[PDB]
Amino acid sequence: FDFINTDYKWEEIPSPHFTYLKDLDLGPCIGVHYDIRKAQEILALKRKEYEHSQLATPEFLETVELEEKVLIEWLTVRNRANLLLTARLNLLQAWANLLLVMIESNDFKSTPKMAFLLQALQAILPTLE
Amino acid sequence: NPFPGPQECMEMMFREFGTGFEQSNAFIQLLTTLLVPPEGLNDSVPFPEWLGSSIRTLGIEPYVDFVFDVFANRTKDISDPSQLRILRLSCLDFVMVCLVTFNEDLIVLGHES
Amino acid sequence: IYAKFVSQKISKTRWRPLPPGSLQTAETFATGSWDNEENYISLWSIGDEGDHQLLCDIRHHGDVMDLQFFDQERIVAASSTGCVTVFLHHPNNQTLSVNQQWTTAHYHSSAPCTGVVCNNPEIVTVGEDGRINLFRADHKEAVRTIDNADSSTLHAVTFLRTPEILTVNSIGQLKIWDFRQQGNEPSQILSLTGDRVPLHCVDRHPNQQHVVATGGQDGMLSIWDVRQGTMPVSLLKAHEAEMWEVHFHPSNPEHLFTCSEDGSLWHWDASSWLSIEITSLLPSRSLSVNTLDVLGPCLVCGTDAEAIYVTRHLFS
Repeated sequence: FDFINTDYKWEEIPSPHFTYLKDLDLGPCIGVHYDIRKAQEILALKRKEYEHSQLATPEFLETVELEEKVLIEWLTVRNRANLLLTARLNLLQAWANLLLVMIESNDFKSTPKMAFLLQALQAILPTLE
Repeated sequence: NPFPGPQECMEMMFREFGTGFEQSNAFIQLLTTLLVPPEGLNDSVPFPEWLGSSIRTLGIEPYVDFVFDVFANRTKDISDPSQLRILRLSCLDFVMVCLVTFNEDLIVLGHES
Repeated sequence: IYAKFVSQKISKTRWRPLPPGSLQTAETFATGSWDNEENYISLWSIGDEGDHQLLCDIRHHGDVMDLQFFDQERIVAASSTGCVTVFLHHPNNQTLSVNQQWTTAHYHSSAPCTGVVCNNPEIVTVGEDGRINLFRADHKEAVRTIDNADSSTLHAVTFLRTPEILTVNSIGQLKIWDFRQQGNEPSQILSLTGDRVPLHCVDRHPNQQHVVATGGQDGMLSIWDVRQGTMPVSLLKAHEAEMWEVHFHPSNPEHLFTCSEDGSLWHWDASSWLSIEITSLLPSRSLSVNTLDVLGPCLVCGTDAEAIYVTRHLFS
């Protein structure tokens, strides 16, 4: 029972500034699976429109490029985090089912198993907290 | 002429003496003490009638105006509650010393007869 | 429109410029305070009565006499001490630092810096010493100083087309200068004759480099065309006390905004000033409105009631 750990902060994610492309959401991207092409096409159309606007297109191109290179890794990290979360959920459900089946079907005395009961209580206390 | 016109230098000096609490309270106490007549606490208002006659000033009004402006606006920059209480007490004492030195029956009888 | 109370008298409010090609409207603004033992430069964001978030702040020594954004992250402030400072915002950890400063920009002993304008990399300042400075980012000394440029107090400045600028003073004169000039006299003086009413603010029309608006001690709005002789093209009765700021709307300059010591902020709608309907936007109980900024549909202003008023929906 060492797979439950919140120190990694799989739920929390550091959000960069994203001064540009901030309005580009993941609506058409989304079974949690955010497609990268749905946002790639949108950001490409936006870059084309900005270039057609003819307002400092050469200089600010690298900004959009690095923003896209950060957004792709952001999407991949979100997908990996969702996968890890669902895997942890399945593992916790399996462990809970195993523990229930063990506790229910147990004819052995309870005074000797009181030690394991207290250990399980101590282990779940921080998990619940 | 503290070494720029006088109307500007006076307000600059007043604002300079407004930063903080110690100097402000000390100036308020000094003004309160100066407003007391030499005979102690009725005529001969305790200040020269020609105070500020040379320059185009309203006399002793600027002082009370600045005191009221401070007490009304700059009471939020005092974190220490004790300092704020002391400043408010000094301002109230100044206001009381200014009010108690006003003749009521004299002015009434004047406007009457 | 709504108010937020912020516990300090606000002398200056400016919107952070939007990133090139942004479709968003302004959401972050800077303030400067005055008349406290501890004054501050503060950055605020508006969330989507509003919800405001203080991003960061920094102590500013002296009253904040003027404030402008130089770029997205750099804010230039003018102090009553005569110091001109470039503050740098660090968005990663929401801190403010001092990037560079010119502690003797204005002096007599100390002389307030009364006005600053920015055209990155240039910064132009004026002060009560009648000195006019051109500073450049990362240059330690002024590019040029016009010492004893004006014998009256300089109250504000604007660029015309750099390195040409225009200043306004305490006897109602507009003076045009160039930092390449010889001597300490202006190339051109404009003024209204009769009463020499002090001018406290000036703004250049965003599209017509020859046109400026000014605000006076008498609350009046003047429009000037520097090619059209020495008197204003328009003189319009307005506020009941000093006009402290005047701004043409940056993208639709048929709209212009003014604020006053009398506690009002006016939206003037000429939709031309050469090249009129007026709405007063704040409530009747306001103390001096010292400052305003407008960008797109967003207006921010600061008052001596320790209040900031915002609308993000001027036109809707």
